[PDB]
Amino acid sequence: TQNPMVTGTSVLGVKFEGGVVIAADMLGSYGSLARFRNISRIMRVNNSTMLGASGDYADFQYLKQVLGQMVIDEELLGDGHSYSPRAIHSWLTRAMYSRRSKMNPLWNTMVIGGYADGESFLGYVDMLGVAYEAPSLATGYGAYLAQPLLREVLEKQPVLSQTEARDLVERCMRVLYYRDARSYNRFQIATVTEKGVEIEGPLSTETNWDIAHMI
Amino acid sequence: RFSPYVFNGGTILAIAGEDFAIVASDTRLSEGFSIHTRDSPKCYKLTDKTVIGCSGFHGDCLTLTKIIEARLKMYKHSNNKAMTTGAIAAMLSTILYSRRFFPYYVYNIIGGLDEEGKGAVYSFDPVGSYQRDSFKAGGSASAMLQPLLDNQVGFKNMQNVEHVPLSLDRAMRLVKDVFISAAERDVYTGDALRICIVTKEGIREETVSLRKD
Amino acid sequence: AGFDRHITIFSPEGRLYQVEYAFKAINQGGLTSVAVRGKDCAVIVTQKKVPDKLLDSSTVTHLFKITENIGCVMTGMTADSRSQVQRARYEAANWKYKYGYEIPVDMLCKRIADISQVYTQNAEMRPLGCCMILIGIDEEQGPQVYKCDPAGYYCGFKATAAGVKQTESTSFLEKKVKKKFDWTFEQTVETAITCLSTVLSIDFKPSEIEVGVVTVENPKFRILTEAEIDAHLVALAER
Amino acid sequence: IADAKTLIDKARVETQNHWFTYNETMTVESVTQAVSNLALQFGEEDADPGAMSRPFGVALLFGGVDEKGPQLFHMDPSGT
Amino acid sequence: SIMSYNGGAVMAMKGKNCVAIAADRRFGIQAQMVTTDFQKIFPMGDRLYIGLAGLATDVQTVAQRLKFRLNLYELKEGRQIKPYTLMSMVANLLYEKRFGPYYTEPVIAGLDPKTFKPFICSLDLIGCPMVTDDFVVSGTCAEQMYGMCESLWEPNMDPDHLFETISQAMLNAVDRDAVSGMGVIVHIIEKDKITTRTLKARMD
Amino acid sequence: FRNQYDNDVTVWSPQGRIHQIEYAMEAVKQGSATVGLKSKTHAVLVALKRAQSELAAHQKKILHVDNHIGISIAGLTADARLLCNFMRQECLDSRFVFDRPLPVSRLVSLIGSKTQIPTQRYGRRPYGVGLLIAGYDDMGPHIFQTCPSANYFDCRAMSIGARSQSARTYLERHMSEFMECNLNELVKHGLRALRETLPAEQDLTTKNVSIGIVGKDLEFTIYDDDDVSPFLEGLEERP
Amino acid sequence: TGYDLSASTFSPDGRVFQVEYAMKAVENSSTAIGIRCKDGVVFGVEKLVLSKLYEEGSNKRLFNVDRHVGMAVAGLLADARSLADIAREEASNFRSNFGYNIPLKHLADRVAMYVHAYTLYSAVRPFGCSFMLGSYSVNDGAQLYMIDPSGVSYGYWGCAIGKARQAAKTEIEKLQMKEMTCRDIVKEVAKIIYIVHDEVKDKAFELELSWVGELTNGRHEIVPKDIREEAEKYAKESLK
Amino acid sequence: TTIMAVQFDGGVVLGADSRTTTGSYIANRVTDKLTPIHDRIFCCRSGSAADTQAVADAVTYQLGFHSIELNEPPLVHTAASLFKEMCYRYREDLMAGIIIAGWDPQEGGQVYSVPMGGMMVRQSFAIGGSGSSYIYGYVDATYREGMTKEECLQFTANALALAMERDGSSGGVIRLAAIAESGVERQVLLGDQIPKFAVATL
Amino acid sequence: TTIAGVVYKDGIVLGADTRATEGMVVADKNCSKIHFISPNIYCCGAGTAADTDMTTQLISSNLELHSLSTGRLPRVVTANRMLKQMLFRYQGYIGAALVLGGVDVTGPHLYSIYPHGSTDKLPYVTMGSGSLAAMAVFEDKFRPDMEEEEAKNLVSEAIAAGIFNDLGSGSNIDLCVISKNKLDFLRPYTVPNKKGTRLGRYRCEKGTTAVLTEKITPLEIE
Repeated sequence: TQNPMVTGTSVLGVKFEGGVVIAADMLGSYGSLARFRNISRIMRVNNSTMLGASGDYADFQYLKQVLGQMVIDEELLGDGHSYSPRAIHSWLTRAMYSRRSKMNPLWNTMVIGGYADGESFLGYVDMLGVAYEAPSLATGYGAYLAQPLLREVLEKQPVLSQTEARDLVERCMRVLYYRDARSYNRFQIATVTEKGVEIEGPLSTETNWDIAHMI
Repeated sequence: RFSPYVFNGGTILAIAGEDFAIVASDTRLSEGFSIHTRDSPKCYKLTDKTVIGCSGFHGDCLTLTKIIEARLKMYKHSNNKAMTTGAIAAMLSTILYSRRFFPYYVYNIIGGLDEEGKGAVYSFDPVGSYQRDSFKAGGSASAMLQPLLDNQVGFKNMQNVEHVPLSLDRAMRLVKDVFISAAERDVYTGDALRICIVTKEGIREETVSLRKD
Repeated sequence: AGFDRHITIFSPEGRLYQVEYAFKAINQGGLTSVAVRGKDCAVIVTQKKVPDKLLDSSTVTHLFKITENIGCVMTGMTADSRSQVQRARYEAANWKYKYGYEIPVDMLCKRIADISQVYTQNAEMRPLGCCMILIGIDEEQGPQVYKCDPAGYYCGFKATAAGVKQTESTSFLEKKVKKKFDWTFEQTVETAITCLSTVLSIDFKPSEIEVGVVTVENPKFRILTEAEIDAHLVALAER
Repeated sequence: IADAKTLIDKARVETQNHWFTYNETMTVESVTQAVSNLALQFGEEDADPGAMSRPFGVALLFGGVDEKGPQLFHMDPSGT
Repeated sequence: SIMSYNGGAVMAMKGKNCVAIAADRRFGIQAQMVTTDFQKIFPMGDRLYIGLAGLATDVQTVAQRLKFRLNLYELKEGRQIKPYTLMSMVANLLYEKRFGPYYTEPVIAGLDPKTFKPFICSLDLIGCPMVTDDFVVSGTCAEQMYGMCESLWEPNMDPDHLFETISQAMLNAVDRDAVSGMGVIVHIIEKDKITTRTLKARMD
Repeated sequence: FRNQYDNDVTVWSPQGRIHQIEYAMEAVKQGSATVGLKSKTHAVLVALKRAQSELAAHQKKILHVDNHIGISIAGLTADARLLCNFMRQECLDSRFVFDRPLPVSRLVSLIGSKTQIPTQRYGRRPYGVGLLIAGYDDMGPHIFQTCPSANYFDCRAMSIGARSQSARTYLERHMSEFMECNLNELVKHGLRALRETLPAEQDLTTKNVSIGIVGKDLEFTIYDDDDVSPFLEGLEERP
Repeated sequence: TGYDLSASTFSPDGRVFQVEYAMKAVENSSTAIGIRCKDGVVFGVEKLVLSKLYEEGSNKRLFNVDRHVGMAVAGLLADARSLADIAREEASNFRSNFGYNIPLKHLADRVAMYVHAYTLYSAVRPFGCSFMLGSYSVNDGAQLYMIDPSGVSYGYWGCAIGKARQAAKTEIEKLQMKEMTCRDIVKEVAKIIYIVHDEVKDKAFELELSWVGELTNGRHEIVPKDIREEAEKYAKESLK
Repeated sequence: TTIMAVQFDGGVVLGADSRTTTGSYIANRVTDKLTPIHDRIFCCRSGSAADTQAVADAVTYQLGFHSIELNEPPLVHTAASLFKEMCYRYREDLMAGIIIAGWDPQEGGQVYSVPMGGMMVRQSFAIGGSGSSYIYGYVDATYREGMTKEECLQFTANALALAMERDGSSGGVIRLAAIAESGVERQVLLGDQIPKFAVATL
Repeated sequence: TTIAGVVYKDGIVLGADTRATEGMVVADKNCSKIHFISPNIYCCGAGTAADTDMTTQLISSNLELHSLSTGRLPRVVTANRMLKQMLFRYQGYIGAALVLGGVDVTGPHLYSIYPHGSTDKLPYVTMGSGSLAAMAVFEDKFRPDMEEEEAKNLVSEAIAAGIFNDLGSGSNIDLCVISKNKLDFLRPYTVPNKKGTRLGRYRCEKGTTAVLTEKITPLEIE
């Protein structure tokens, strides 16, 4: 995808004790138009891993199909092994770098979140194939807006509970809804735990428009 | 439209010794004006006797590290011995020149102990020309770091000053100081320093804090 | 000898014995199929034999639909039959894609037969040991009946049979066309069933036979239900 | 002598390739393995046309001083 | 344009039981003439001729390739090519390179092998055949020579009148363009003979 | 006679046996014996090496594919070297792509596919080498054997090569204790097992023994002639 | 007679004998049976234990070729594993292109055509495996298919493959599978396998079972060990 | 162009204008952008006419072969998936926006939207083409769950009329189709039949 | 170029101009822009002339093979599909705008094919530089179920309107009438314009032109 066509913005993620949470708005924008408003930009790769994407939705769907077939075939051979979130992250880094080297880029930037072997994982992958692991992640304009708040709370408190992490991602989603045009009110939250992956349905942010009357 | 590169920042440093080598780097990853992460060390342990530091486009750094690790394994399987630092250097030169026409945007420094037991540092341009150097700084803050290394370590432009072989303690002090200065006056470099020192015992990793932006 | 055992080599009498053996492979199955044409309809009948009770009777069939308005009956190796059926379906769809109209029955038969020719001329592969009989309605020519054989011969027919009782069946049909008065749909189906039942001595029940028809009124190939087959069978016994 | 010349050519080019890539001298064992890999190709596992179908009808004695000192390696038509 | 790089002019005309084909002689690189003896009309038969104007290199190349094809045709089929068939062959040759075209504008002139009915045609860069009953022109000076032909030409001309007309037209046309000139050669094809004359022209 | 049906892998026999594959399976018997056995925390490979002459060094019977996998060979060294190269490249590819050690079960599955392709096609022979694959992964210690026939097995213990039935019966009668053994006890058991295969005159030595150990904390290591002396000294004597 | 040497050849009486020789391959195999009932399909295999050394849960003859379908094989295990890889590739390609789980009839047809390719050409032998495929989908229902080495494919209410096919088939015939449910069918499959097993010729066997059906929500899976033990105890009791 | 589909219980209603343009010249004012991919699967074609026609014929070919070999009516999701694979693999060289709608027994009436770039979404109503921009508001306000077939037909007609009057690329006659278990009922609205809305009329 | 076609009650009428322009000089007059694809299918062409000629010839040959094999007259839809698939494969680089007209077992079919592989079945179509004027005439005066003479008059009027109004077109008018029963290909149906009389004779007398050299080579007539 040399040119992005239908895109979504700002997948956020933060790792809490015993899991990771990621959240994403449900809008795919056709260049300043809210064309698609119920698309899901978070996927369940396996029980131990989640993935969410910002950028071209078509590339996300292609990656969904490929990675899902990969997960399926390991389940079929069924030797008790499974892909770690680190493994999925590494493969995704390789694939995006290869498509970059071919100058046929997959435009998406993705967050891989998983909890396996008692250790949380949260990793970034860019369209150029830049990849890293970090406590909290934000894509799109999330990097400029939400990531300061996440970093402040995480720097002062290295370890966070699931409840406060959820409140934090909700607050950051509120900020992004305020100050990003491509964003949408409805968003999903999904959390990997020891139990597994559960993606909550359309969730919405209470918004404060008090400063309007101040004028 | 699509640009296959972005400068993810960081600086790398390597300083050799009579019986040691040091390789040190920032741990910040920065795209544009934003900080991707504050813990991403640029130093990687290739062998017991060798460390590589890479700075530039992070995707190229990652793929080159994977390639070097794989080819190290392949050399071990074929020849029943570990690659020397010079061998890794020549192999890296060839690997970098393989893509002369769509290059790896990385500045690489190889630091290690040679077969004789002395410290050796090999420094690479993005396209694989390589030279053995007593010390070198790579990356965004090369311009800032390398002059002070030239003055203190090389005793250049100093008159009536005795020449002493560098020691491990003095080297580590100098590395910490130069990285502090680069943290002050280079936007890209900061928030930690990982010092990887290689001796006959092996790699030893020390981390020291640098100022957050 | 050695003049057999390879399709390429010619006999000293120039006969290519291998394809003639492929013709025997059809009779090795022990089943017969009959096709007879009518003024406004064409029908195909063939024996349906279920060796085991456990077999699902629905799955076993020698009648296949190449396209909406063409149907075939295959006699010979089941696997080669299915492969040729797939190739026929591909040829029909590709014809529609390239030329914008449904493939004629004659051209489908010609394509399949010339493929069988490339098989009987190249060394490594073997002729498919199966025989095809295609039935469809062409607007210009009315009903049509055609047959491919392993050699590449694709001639059209008023009526035909294939399988072990082919000679007996064509002897029976030859008499019936000679006393030509007509064939409506019911008489067409009755002629087919009487031919098959007489040559085999079976005195069929509805399960033992599977019939497929095309008609100018309803051009689509349809495989009649057991109830329809029994309706035709009872009419035969009554008269 | 002919297939010997072929294997000697393989040995020489592999030594120089090693020098080019790693700026070092091959061990006698590694050179013997390099030629042995070529000898193994009579099996025709590879799809390349330019590999002799017959095994190499020659035995070689590789003698050289390496990091391990003087070493003498034997090679046979099998490639062992 | 690239066609104007070398420069040229080629003409053919149809009389009564005769054809004439005429072309300039200059070969020059954008402005500097090199030789006044360039061959732009080539024989493709006993009484069939081809005339190439455009790039000198493509002129020579298509002439050679066409002679290759034609010689194989004549040997295989044991007869002389008809003019229309040569036209079709040249069109196929040019259209084979529809992308990256040979930069030429051929003209065919000849008499039928048996009828001796005269035939003239022209082809474009990419092999578009045009058959005419009066005249055909190609080269840098197509405009000038078109007007001159449209005026001078008359139907059912004698061979001598055809020579006079084609000579006057080529001379007056190539006088009014920079890159063609330096003499002109006229080939007259009749059933019984070929007459080739080099006219006297301004060497400027 | 039945000299026919033995010429090539692509010819089935009248009783459903591909004789060339069996003739390839005979190849493993030719080689010097090998034994592999595992405990809850470790997997071991032990081998009997052979020498062309007194002056010649003993051949290499244990090869390391990766840190977590290593192999021991019985049968053709050529096929062993080729398959080892394939396995090494597969493991390197897995580490490059997914940054995880390749599962040993998946690796032997890949070996099985690659080995199976020769048997069915005309051309390349079956790989006439039998390998014992031993490795530690997240699931645990594992030992597999691969035949010249592409079929592979998972084993508590196994022995391949000449006179390996003696080692197999020793292993079977002593198998129950293996699971809870220390690595020293386990290597000693395997050494006695291969000692069963040796001729009565011959005895275990530092020279002709090679030992390969991998475990949770131990990467695959081949203990060579000098290094096997700690493990060998414990063994008492021939019975 | 050189007619039987190759599959390209025909016998003078119209028989391709290499394929029949390959069909004789599966009869060497230990038996395997699959029974289809209203809820779903149950598979069972008599996996002979050649040696105590071999690990349990090894030499598996029951494969999962997709999440919703399972495969049981008899004949050459190498060819069977390769055919399973082919079937998995076909199912994955179907999902990737057409966007949904492959119908079992179509999957059987494609793998059967792949098998039938080999009987034609001289360069390559027929496969030495006969295998059963089974799936349950709420739309299609319970489906059981068997593919011979020839590439013939058919749907069976009950099916058997391997050495004891005929005896297993009569025992299956006296069952009335259509009315029955899977949790009983596992017990009867165990009974049939224990019956057909020959203790004298075959030293011992470990019953390997699987099913697919609504009880799995349409996923083929290995039997839970409690249910395996219950069925095996029932089979031993009925054997007398 | 304006293409619009809406799902009613048990089927779909498809709708499209007839105008195709080259620049400002209406090359064909009577074009039919609603094509049968299969007996009960249709595609509404928007974008480059050549691209859409080629991809439509290819998907028709593939779905027919798939349907005959499976011996079952094809699925609308299957047709949409084929469209997605083609459009995504050739997204750089292709300029097409497709709405795939139809009826299948498994999942009833379905509407799928393939915008440019090759992604598939199922939507209760979908609009595409240049003129869909102008009627996003009308469909958002007007749409109500559980509309009848006739109600959906009127809704599609009104929306397409609004887009046609406000878009130059859109125009002509309104072509409407209703696909269900019973079959396809195709109709064309022309002249006075096309819904008309008042003008400001100062 | 103006090419145009209409469907009348029992067939088709096709029309085109007879002018070929290279740049802004009339390279040719009496050019034929109505081509033979089959006995029952003829096609007008516009755009790049070589592309039109060669693609029409290729499809003519392919349909000759198809008709020979099938033993029945070729259908118009087959020609349309062949043309459009080739043009789509070439992505408009081959430049041809075609009016495809023929009668077959189904009936009279008129198709309009653009360079990029688009096709449109219509009652009346126009292509080329004069398409707009010809379409103006057609939009004004076309009616359904016209007689053959009425359709010929309409197509002649449209091509004439294209001739006079548009610069690129202009020469004699050609018509072609395809019916189920017969074909009438009408090279010049009308000659709307003619060259004026040359008032002054400029015929050069013998000796007007000098000759530096001459060589007469006799041909062995035999």
